[PDB]
Amino acid sequence: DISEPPLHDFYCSRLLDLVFLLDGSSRLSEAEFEVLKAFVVDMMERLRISQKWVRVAVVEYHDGSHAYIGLKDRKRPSELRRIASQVKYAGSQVASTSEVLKYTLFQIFSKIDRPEASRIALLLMASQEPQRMSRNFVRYVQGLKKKKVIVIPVGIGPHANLKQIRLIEKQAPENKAFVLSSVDELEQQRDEIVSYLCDLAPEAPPP
Amino acid sequence: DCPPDWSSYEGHCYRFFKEWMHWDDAEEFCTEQQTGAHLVSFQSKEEADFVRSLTSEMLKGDVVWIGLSDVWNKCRFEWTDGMEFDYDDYYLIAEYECVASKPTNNKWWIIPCTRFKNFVCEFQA
Amino acid sequence: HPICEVSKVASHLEVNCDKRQLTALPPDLPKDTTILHLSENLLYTFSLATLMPYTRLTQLNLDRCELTKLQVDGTLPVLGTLDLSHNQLQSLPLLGQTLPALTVLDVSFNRLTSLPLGALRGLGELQELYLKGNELKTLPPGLLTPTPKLEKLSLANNQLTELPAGLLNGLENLDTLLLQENSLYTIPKGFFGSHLLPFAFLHGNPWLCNCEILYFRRWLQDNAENVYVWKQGVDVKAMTSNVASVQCDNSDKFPVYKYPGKGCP
Amino acid sequence: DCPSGWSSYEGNCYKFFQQKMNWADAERFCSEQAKGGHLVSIKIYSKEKDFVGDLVTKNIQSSDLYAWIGLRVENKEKQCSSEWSDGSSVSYENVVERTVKKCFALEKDLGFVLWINLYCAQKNPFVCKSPPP
Repeated sequence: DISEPPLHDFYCSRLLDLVFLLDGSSRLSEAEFEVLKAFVVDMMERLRISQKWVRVAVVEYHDGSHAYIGLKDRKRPSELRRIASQVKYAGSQVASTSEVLKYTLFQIFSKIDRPEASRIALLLMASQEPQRMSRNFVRYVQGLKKKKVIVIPVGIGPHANLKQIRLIEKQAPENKAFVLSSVDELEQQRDEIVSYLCDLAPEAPPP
Repeated sequence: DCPPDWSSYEGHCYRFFKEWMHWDDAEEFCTEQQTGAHLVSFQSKEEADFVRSLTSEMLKGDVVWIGLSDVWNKCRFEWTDGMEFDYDDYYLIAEYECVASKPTNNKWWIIPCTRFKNFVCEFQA
Repeated sequence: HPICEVSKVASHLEVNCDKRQLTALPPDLPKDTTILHLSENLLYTFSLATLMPYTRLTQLNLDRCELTKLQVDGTLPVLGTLDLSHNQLQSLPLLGQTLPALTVLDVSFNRLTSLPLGALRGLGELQELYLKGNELKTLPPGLLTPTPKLEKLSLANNQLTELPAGLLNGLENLDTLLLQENSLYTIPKGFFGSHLLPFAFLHGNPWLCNCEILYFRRWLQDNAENVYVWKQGVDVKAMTSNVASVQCDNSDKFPVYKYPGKGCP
Repeated sequence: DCPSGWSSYEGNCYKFFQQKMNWADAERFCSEQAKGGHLVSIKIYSKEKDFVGDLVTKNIQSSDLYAWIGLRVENKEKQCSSEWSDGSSVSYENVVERTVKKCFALEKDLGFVLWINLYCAQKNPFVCKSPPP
């Protein structure tokens, strides 16, 4: 069977749809973008990934949103984790968060067909879109809230949009934030984030 | 006293552009067009009359981007019941709009900055 | 089960039969089947009714099966999702009568030449309609009527040449409209309504920038942040705002939104 | 606590009135409605947002899109940009009256939770808030 065993003692076995949103602006060097992807693979490594447990998704964003992994893709964890590591560096002048959320609100979560499971959009931010693009930012985070989608922003660097990070965290309880200084601090904090994410999801009614 | 394609008035150099873009892009442009320039800034009626001429090339009814931007967030709000708050919690809570002049009758219109329009640039050397 | 794989989780019973080169519906399928995967099989023919013994079937997947005819008789009351993509249907099966709960209809990449009046007549809850990669040239006026709660519409990659002026009429929840890569030359006056299309794909079309393309010129200047570009990539599906993508005389040349309109009133 | 016909939340009396008036006429209406009466004030981050939200949404029931709230632009000008993009201070302005959006109401979409500024002249229903009588 596709199967594949758990790599670590921490193997999140819950009902959850986690969307990885990767900041794709030149605010991160080609080299740091790696550290980041590694973080996502790292995170993935610690989740029981299958349509009937933890469902991953991977979108890298600058002007538009690029999805290398869809929630419904039935593929082997090793594979999804492979695609994960191959997300092409973009480094755009501007990477819009309002956009990736719009994309996340209207595209990734337009249908909440797996209601029994928690929905989380991990928003890894390392830049700050121009104020002329945030006109609908709150509409989205609230809309995503209407859909029971928790938003957990992770700011990386002196360039991260702290204003938006703090608002998201204020929009709802569950919406916690992780402000960091550099892509390095990520694997150092991996466990806290993932333990926080996993614990925000329900257990299987059986087991 | 103004480079070609442009014009002159009261010691200023105005110029109309039929290029389409949102307020922020119009300003940007206007600046890059000639050091020390921004979007037209109507300081007097008779001034709004001359810019009215550099127009002619656009449909009647249309408007052009001008010196004023984000005119609702720059505001100071208040609750009829006195309830105080912290402006920080109010993130872009008002509509993001800019002002545009309509030559036809030179009446200003506060509309969404996002929209793409033409604009006039001015500056003084 | 001797043929298909079953798995119970939450309110759903998922049974996989895909990639099994089945020619007919396997026998003795779990009675409480919630979703059915008959994807990637041989089923050159299938009969809806043959599923009635399954009252709890919300999602049936027949995608990729060389389907030339769909048996629309009998009746499934809890089915909302139907995937008939990647098959060889010559005409759109009238699901109005047997499929009521149906919310998402997918028959993209089939060989549809046109669509009948009352095509969707009977499809009330429907919210997503995908008709990409078919041969359609023009659509039936007042088509999406029975489908007023419609959210996504993909008429992408087809052969459309005209668009029913009042096509998006009465739609108050349309967030995604896909019309990229076709043979359209102009939009009908007031074709977008006073709606608010978050996403609209119009690239890959031969627009004719004359005097009728101004209603579309304005709109393009009024919603430049709603003009998106669709693009696949073996391992990357993207959507990017780019009003400059829409342009009379495709390729990369003169954006419609820039069309001067000289010589026009 | 609260007078018949009003819902209460946090030691306060709230009420949605299906009577379309301009932002101005609504505040006065609220004022004369109860001692300390005013258009509802919403603490940006609190169950109150939701409260006033359900309070309307589950009753305004209509074709209406807005509900007047107590917040309003307090500046006297028509627009709040004191200077032009060139620094020159704004003196001679010529704004089209019905374009000045200086009053705030609750948007229908999403559940009457998000705020928006409109042309105060606009006749929309509203929500009053007042302390327990």
